[PDB]
Amino acid sequence: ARWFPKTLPCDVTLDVSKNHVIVDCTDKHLTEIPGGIPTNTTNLTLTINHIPDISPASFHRLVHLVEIDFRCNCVPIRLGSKSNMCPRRLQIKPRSFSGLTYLKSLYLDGNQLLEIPQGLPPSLQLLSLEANNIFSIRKEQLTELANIEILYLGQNCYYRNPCYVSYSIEKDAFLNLTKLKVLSLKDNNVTTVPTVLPSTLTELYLYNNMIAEIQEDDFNNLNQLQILDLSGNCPRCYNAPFPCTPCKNNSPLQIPVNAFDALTELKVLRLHSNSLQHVPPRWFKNINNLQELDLSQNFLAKEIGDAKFLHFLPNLIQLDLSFNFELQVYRASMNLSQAFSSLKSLKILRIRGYVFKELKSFQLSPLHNLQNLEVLDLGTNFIKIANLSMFKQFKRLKVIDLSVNKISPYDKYARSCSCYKYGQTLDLSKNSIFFIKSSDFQHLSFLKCLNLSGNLISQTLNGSEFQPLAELRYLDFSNNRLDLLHSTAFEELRKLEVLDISSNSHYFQSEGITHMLNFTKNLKVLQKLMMNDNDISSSTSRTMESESLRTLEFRGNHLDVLWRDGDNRYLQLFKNLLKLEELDISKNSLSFLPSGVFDGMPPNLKNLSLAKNGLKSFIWEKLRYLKNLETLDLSHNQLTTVPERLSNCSRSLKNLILKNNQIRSLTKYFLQDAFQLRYLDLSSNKIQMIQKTSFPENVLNNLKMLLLHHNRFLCTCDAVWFVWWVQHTEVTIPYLATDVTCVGPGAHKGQSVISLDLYTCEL
Amino acid sequence: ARWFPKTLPCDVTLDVSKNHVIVDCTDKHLTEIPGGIPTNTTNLTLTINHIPDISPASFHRLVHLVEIDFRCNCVPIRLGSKSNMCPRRLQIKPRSFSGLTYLKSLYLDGNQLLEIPQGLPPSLQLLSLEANNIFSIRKEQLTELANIEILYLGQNCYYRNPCYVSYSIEKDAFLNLTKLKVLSLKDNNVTTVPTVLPSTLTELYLYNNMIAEIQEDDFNNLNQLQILDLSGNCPRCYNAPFPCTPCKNNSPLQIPVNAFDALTELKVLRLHSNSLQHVPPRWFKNINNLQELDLSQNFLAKEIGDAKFLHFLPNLIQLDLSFNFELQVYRASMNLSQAFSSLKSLKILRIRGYVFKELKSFQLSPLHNLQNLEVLDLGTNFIKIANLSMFKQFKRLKVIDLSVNKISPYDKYARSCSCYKYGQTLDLSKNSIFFIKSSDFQHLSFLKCLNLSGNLISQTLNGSEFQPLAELRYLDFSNNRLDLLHSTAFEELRKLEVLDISSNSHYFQSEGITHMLNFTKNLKVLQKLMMNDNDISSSTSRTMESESLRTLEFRGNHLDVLWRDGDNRYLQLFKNLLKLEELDISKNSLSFLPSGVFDGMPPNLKNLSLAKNGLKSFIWEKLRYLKNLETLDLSHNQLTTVPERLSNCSRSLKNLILKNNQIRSLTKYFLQDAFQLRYLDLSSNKIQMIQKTSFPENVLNNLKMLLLHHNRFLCTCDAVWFVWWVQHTEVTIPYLATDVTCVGPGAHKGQSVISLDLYTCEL
Ligand SMILES: CCOc1nc(C)c2nc(-c3cncc(F)c3)n(Cc3ccc(CN4C[C@@H]5C[C@H]4CN5C)cc3)c2n1
Ligand SMILES: CCOc1nc(C)c2nc(-c3cncc(F)c3)n(Cc3ccc(CN4C[C@@H]5C[C@H]4CN5C)cc3)c2n1
Repeated sequence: ARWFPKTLPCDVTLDVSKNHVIVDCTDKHLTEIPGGIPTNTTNLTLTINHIPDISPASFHRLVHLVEIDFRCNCVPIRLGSKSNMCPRRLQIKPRSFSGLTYLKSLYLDGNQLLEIPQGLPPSLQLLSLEANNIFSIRKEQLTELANIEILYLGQNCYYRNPCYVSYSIEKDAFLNLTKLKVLSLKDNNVTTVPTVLPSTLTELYLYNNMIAEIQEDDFNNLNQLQILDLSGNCPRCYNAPFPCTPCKNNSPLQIPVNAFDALTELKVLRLHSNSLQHVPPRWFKNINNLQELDLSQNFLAKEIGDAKFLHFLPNLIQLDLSFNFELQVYRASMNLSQAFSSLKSLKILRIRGYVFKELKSFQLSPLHNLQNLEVLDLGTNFIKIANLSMFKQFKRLKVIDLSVNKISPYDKYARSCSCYKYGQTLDLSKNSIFFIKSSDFQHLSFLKCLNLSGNLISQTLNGSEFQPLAELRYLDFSNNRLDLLHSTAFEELRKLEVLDISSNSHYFQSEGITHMLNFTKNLKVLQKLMMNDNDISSSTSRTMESESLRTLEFRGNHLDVLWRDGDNRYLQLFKNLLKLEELDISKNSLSFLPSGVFDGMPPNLKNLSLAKNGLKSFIWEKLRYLKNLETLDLSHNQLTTVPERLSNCSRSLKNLILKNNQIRSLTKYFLQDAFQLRYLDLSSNKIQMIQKTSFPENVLNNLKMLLLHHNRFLCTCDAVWFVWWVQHTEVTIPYLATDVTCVGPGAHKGQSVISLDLYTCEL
Repeated sequence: ARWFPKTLPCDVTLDVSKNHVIVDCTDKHLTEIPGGIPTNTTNLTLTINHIPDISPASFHRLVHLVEIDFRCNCVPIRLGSKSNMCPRRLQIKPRSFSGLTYLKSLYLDGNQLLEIPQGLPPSLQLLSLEANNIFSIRKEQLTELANIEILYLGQNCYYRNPCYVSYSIEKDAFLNLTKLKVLSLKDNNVTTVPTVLPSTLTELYLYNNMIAEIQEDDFNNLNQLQILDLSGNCPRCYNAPFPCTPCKNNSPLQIPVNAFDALTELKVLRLHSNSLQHVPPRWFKNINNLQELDLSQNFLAKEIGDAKFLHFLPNLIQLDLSFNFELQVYRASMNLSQAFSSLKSLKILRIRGYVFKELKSFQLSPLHNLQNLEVLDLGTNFIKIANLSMFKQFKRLKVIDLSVNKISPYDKYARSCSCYKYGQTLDLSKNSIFFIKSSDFQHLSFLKCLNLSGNLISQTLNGSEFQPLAELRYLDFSNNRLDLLHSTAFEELRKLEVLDISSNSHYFQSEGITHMLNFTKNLKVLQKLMMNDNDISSSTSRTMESESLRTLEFRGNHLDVLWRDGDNRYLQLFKNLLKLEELDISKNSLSFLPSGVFDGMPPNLKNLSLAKNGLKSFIWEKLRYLKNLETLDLSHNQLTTVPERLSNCSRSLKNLILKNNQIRSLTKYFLQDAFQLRYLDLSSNKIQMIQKTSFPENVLNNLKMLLLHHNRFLCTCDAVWFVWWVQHTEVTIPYLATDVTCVGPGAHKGQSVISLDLYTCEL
């Protein structure tokens, strides 16, 4: 099979057309760059680790490197897991990167470097220096980066990682980086925008700084700029869960009217959390092509009423206007201006946090003609009165989000080291609807999904509540109180395809009342039924029935009492679900499967899930009754023994998952003749030795994956074939270097199974 | 000390004036009535157990018995813990009670008896037969009870314990029990009221039966009747979490107008859950003195608007009218009749579940002159708009309960086997108040308590919100989101004495923002501060200060980080609370107390609580710094060793609590010279042997209590003095017969320490 046992503890990828060889040691706790790295590599990854420093010998022989990823090898005080200390920062020797003529990108984020490393090659196009302790930028240290294109100098001075002085940037330190395109100076205690900036900028991220004023000659040359993030300078700090220093006298970021003049190619402009009170239309005079405009967390609740500046944004695609309420004001209505009708190309419109009382009909009348409008977000407004029949006018929409309301009948780019596919959606999750009348959902026939999760509705549905929802294809009814007393529940939902009644545990917990679990017979096109976490322990109906159900999730219920000893009533509880192909009876406290349930399983079953149950002994010779099973999932159980011969058990099994089980050693003919299998998982067990007789490469040659890590191989010389095969076969076994370790004997504890070579075995 | 080692495994009580001797074997798993019971006993208790049967030899010699309690020795199928089976029911021999000439009361509940036991003495005045399988009553088996006074025949046929036939009662089976006073026929599948009943009845409990009609000659002779419970016959069954069978055609219990005619001494009348739609004033024509009237769970929402029948109840004290809503009706207002003003003596008025929308001013105008009215319950109504200033008219009240609303800016006698003390209360718990304005609480100066728990208010209080609450003495602010950024929070609450800001964990969890924990300095009369479960891990303020605080509950926070290693900042966090006398720093993840915190404790501290922390080693020689401690509480910790000499440690300790600790044996001079101690608790430990040298009776003679059960005494002959003292001293040691057992050696496993006599020790 192989004569090249490669002990390199990091993965390798080969895309010979891309001419790329990617060797990634991510989260591998190495104390040094290993030897034997191929000279063929292009991308190298050395993130969270314990590497002490760099040296010219680090990348000595590697000329074909285009990418080095050295992120966060000594995390700052508050920015990383403080179970892993470095004794001090990283140190980079002189001429530590010059020998990399083909280098193009380099990530040194989170490494407590105090100044920018020098000697980098001129071919470098990217450079990430975030979460470091560089709080001073001078021209002479940027002399070497005259060809750079991406420069991430963020998170160098802020509350998670402080430096106690404002960012200093000397005059025109960035000017002669003529190829510079992206510059992210976020979270750097910067006090002024660093003029003069290169004219070839396309993205400038100055957000979360202490910039209080903008000068008129500040964005004066950037005419190829497309993104401008000025978010969080002079923030809105009330009730902020993070340390934030507002401006003086509660002032908004002072931007002159003629500041966005030279910006003509501007496409994104984020002014989130600027304590803004007005937004002049003169800002948007020259920016013709603005697409996205963030204006959250300001004091614009009075501007949203006027909002003159929207007549200048005819190409606007997004408009975030969330969280602009005035403290201690609970408005009776939303006051959107008539200037919202000039947003011809608008698609998304989030106005959460406008806190107000009643959503009436004609308050959204400006939006009655935005033909491209799709999302209409109105969560977290504490609305109380809202006639849902007023959305017979927003039919062409795609989401009508009305979550956390009360209706009744910092750094989101911090790279630390559903219903919508079905059509129109009405999200009424987490409102205060305590019962369902059919007349409420009148005029909402077009609805293809309805989320009612979290309303805590206590109701015995008798098949009349959702009558006008004629086209409904998805219904989320989780986290409610459903009384399944009638089998005619959900009967008028004729086109329904998904039904979620999970976490409706209240009445299913009760003992003695009826639970008509055959309510699915009348649902002709239902494809998926989620009813997990319902504590279903009893059922008046002896069977479930549906000629179309294909998925059933039944996890977090009580099937041990339904399948109690001597109780043959609910043995064929699923047998009549004919098209069913994926059962998820997991976390059902099942301590043993009563012999006979497998004869009462649907015929076309394909993907079974028995995870986290408590299975003390799951018989296998009954698998033959499932002549279509492919994805048996028994992870996180308490089995002890494996089948005698997986050939004799199932003739179609291909996805066994015995993760986190209690197995101590497999059989002598385990995978004997069982060719059809294509995936297996014995991770996190107590298995000790695995011989050859049960693992013929006749079978192994086709296994796409196989996991045996975190278990208890005692790696003595009883396992010579184990050694030779595990470090000389090409069966994929992930983490073959770090987590599948050896328990013994003694001096060979903590050994790798790939680092195994017992020479004195046949001496 | 003693020469009478009494091995009786049940407690004894002696009230020589009452001439009572009470021996109670409650929950003692005895398989037979033990021998040696004193002939002096009066009351005997033999509840939940495994007694097989009775016999004339059971109470052979006991003539002075007045009470036998034989409850639930074989619980029904669903009515008891099904970890304890009887093989079959109890059996009572003939003449099993006749020899008890002085017997007066006998409780045979839950014993699966099929008919009433015969031969009982004529002196019997009480008889409890609930949860049995007697579903037939005949006169000849009641011939013997001609002097009984209390007869509890309840729970003999219902859903928890069925019998599959209606209760049969032959004609006049009860008539010639001339002394009968209380008769409870509840939960018996009774179909008709059992005429003819003895004329000396004062309490008739017929509730939770299948009685559909009342006849006019049914309560025809009972003129000394005072309580009449007809609740749950023809129930209101919608969304009922228990199996209930409604009547036919959804009819109310059919009571004729002239049915409560002979009832003249009626004082309580419960008609809860009768599906009633009208309540005629002719029912209440003759019952002049009705005090309490239950009418919950009916269909009276239209009668509450008319409620003519209230003109006939001028002595009514209580009126429950809860849960009378009509399904799928959300009323705009509450419609109380003007006939609520005729309830001159009314005190309590619960109208929960009237589900309606807005509580306006003049809707409670009938109640504006009920001078004795104290409680006014309006929870669970889903009210949305309610000006709290309209309660400047209900000042004379005592509770104004407005919980689970949405305001913004079966068998409750099933005997199975706060703010109000402070004055006026406004309960606004679990409403939808998301911020506090001072103008909301205007006109509520009279309020002596305010519950705002569960409103999830996110607010930075700067000392102006509760301005009109001038007299407030209690404030519950638990389960909210409090931002302790200012020390002037709660500053205008001048008379405040209790403050609950527990479970306000949101902003205290955040790291980096200020937490002014010295906000208590400005609170001059504050006596108690509860701030548990706040996850307080940091504090901008180095101390807490109050010249009046006497209780402080600080449990479920993070003091391990406040008292971190080398961090001497928050060592004196409490030292300035001068009058403090009870600290509750428990469940604070404290793994060790940094030496020096005891020097920073308040001087007058009296009752300290370090339970469920994680203490690995709690030093004792530092207790001397607390020269007023009396109630050290170290339960549920992980200590190992006890102090060398509790005399040298504290000179005022009297309530040590080391429950559930990890102790393996005390010292040789543990309580040496430590006379002042009066209570001790070493239950649930791993202690093995306790010698005499450390336990002198010079000290033991005064100990009011001492607990050492559920620990690991290996009861070999190394402990001769342990044996003699533990079964020959009169130091109280509870459960000295059942749970303080012996681990060895071998044949002496599971032994009692009172059943210990190793004769061959000094042979
Ligand atoms: C004196 C106080 O007067 C007052 N007045 C009015 C009208 C309020 N409305 C709310 C409210 C509550 N929850 C959701 C809401 F949208 C609003 N609060 C409380 C509040 C205020 C600010 C933040 C700050 N958060 C960080 C942000 C922005 C916001 C949510 N994002 C995470 C959280 C909570 C209000 N407080
Ligand atoms: C087609 C349904 O139409 C409808 N119409 C209206 C106006 C309702 N109001 C509520 C409601 C919800 N929660 C609290 C409430 F006071 C009312 N429900 C739901 C409901 C109804 C009955 C019960 C039965 N419970 C046993 C009892 C009595 C009640 C509480 N006690 C434990 C629980 C829940 C409503 N359902």
